[PDB]
Amino acid sequence: GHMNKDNLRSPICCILGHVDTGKTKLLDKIRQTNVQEGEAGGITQQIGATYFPVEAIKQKTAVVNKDGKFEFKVPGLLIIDTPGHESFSNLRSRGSSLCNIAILVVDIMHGLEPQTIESLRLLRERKTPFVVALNKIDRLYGWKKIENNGFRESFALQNKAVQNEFRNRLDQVKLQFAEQGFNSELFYENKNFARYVSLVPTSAHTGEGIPDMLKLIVQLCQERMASSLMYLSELQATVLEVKAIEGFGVTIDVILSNGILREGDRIVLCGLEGPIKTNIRALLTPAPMRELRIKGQYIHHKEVKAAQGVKISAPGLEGAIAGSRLLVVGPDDDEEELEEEVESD
Ligand SMILES: Nc1nc2c(ncn2[C@@H]2O[C@H](COP(=O)(O)OP(=O)(O)OP(O)(O)=S)[C@@H](O)[C@H]2O)c(=O)[nH]1
Ligand SMILES: [Mg+2]
Ligand code: NA
Repeated sequence: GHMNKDNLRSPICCILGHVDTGKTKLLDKIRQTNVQEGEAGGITQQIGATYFPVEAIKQKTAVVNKDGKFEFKVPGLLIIDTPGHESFSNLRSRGSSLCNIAILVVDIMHGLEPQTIESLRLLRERKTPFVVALNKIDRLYGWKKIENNGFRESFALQNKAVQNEFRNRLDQVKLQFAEQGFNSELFYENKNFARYVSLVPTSAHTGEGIPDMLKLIVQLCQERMASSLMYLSELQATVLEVKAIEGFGVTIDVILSNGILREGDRIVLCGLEGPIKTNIRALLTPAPMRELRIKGQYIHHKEVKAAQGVKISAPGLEGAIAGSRLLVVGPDDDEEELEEEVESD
């Protein structure tokens, strides 16, 4: 009686890939933001999270669902951005641990690179369903764009030189995946999603292929991800970062992976001075489709259902530890037991 339309969960998708492959730029094109331009050195140094309500995903896939026949079943999707720079393997591992499905970004002009291989191992270890965004197609020489088009509609319009270049680069990337033990196919040439990795060509600059990628991730959620993860179960939450925010004191940014968090909840998490026990005074999200990791305006909530990226204002968070689990003390819980439990992992 819990696997039904009244208990749906928004799943979590991680975007992984080698440095400078376009992971942040793809998310900026989806959000209609400019986070990448605001990063020092254009380098992502923190895990990001953006929530997409299913209404926005429907709109942003309309050009590859013109007849309206694709059935959306998820309520929304939380997408996690991760660093590609070699020095952030800990945050790729943390992000991957949180996700239920993933996009692996490959620059079509460079193929598989060391952090591509690292990310592929993280996904395989957790049996995470994924597709590959073969990004930067606009760098094919003579590429002719239509902004935000479906990949097939745009590829049909390309000259013979571009089609040959695309095919050569696609074949090279397929060979590299096979050398790593993965069979792969262009996503409309793929007979089986499970058997072979789907490859979806994209441009974060023109937006082409992004509708196809969004449709594919929704299909991964509804068709490949364990069905139990489409529905809410016990609370799971993880601290990402500790940030002082004007008006809200020292706050924490948290991925709520499962269950429901409520304003007023008694929470326990790891701290530098020992376990922190406190009460949520404000339970915040960014606006839809805006990054948790960028300071902005916030929406206040009495409750937030998973999965979401939230900011919590509460007394006593100064020494909160990134990576900590976060537990909610229920009526029959022993608070000291919960303390021992967050510090045990
Ligand atoms: N031509 C072209 N350039 C792109 C595309 N996607 C990203 N870029 C460019 O590549 C550079 C890196 O993009 P960025 O979004 O920072 O990658 P990233 O994967 O997030 O990088 P990081 O967090 O691992 S350091 C930027 O200059 C961006 O404009 C694309 O589709 N086409
Ligand atoms: Mg980035
Ligand atoms: Na970058």
